[PDB]
Amino acid sequence: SRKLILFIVFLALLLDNMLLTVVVPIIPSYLYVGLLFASKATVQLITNPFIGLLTNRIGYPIPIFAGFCIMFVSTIMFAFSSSYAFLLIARSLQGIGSSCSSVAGMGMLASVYTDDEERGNVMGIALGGLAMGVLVGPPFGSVLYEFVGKTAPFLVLAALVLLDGAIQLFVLQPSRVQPESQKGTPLTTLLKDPYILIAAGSICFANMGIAMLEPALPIWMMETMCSRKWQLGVAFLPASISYLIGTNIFGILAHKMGRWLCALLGMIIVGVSILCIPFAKNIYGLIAPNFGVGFAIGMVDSSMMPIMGYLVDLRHVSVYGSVYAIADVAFCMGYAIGPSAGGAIAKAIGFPWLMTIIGIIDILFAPLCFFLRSPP
Ligand SMILES: NCCc1ccc(O)c(O)c1
Repeated sequence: SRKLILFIVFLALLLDNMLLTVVVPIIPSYLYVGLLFASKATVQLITNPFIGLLTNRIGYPIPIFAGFCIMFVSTIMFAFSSSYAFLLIARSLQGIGSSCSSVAGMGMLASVYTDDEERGNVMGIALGGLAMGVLVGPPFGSVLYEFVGKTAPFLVLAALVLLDGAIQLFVLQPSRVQPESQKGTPLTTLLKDPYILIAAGSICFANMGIAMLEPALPIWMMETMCSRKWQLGVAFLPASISYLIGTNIFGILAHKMGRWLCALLGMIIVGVSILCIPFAKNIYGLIAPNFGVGFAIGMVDSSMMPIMGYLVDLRHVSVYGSVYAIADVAFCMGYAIGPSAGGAIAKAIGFPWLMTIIGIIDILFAPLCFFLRSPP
């Protein structure tokens, strides 16, 4: 009965991304900024290598329970605060707790589900938690902020975090410190690998595309089409639905089509969709490209996590904390400098030129995935 561990990392990923998206609508209205948004991803980027090394010394359960303790503290602090410095502290602590949760949970999943096919099948479900969290965050925050009050969403999130922590105490039971049997191959050796670098680069560019697309699209919309506020929110919904669908189906479907081919087609499709986005004239023209973008990115992610796990087992020692720290660093890098660089480029040159450059880069990087195919 290892489904409980899958349930733990599903809930930790779900609740963490629920808090990530509930806070974004509330903070600007309550306060009145770029540093605060990027503080979570920057701090999480820095602590990823240290969590990767710490799991090899003491194991996964203590870092996981510690992640819940940091997330619980961050949630209560957000609800009770009202100052900018405390907001920075809380978001930075979430960045630390999210790093712990992501790295330790992914390593524990890779260490519990050792089979190659089952690993991808369960990582699809686990990555579905992120998509569900981003899907249900904003409406949850909106309703509890509308009716009950400002602190109600945070208090309900804290209650769910307490429930999650109690389940963790019952199942994980972080009572003693247990070191891993073998050393894990230091980060310097792994960063010299060209195949790990190719997989990380594909993840980084695919996610950096959407990282720039998401905040830069409403500004172009409100000037080109003069769209209503409700449309600005419901226009990106196809991407979030298609991400869930594609992640959950391609977790199983990528092993038969071939992980390299699924990643290659994902990069090609996301590049073509990003290239066609500037040609749209209204929301109905934007429905299809966003669906394509979400589908392709789900393809890339659900094909590229188990490939990272496979690469460490194929030519290095089977210890997953450091390599999944590398993968998390790849994700955070796109989400840290994404919005600011995107805004700078879209101010220097047009939004269509930014979209064209992103699409061209993705299409040109796409053939690099050919080297990821297995020798036999
Ligand atoms: N790696 C997750 C990429 C992603 C998918 C859907 C989203 O809505 C989003 O903001 C980000």
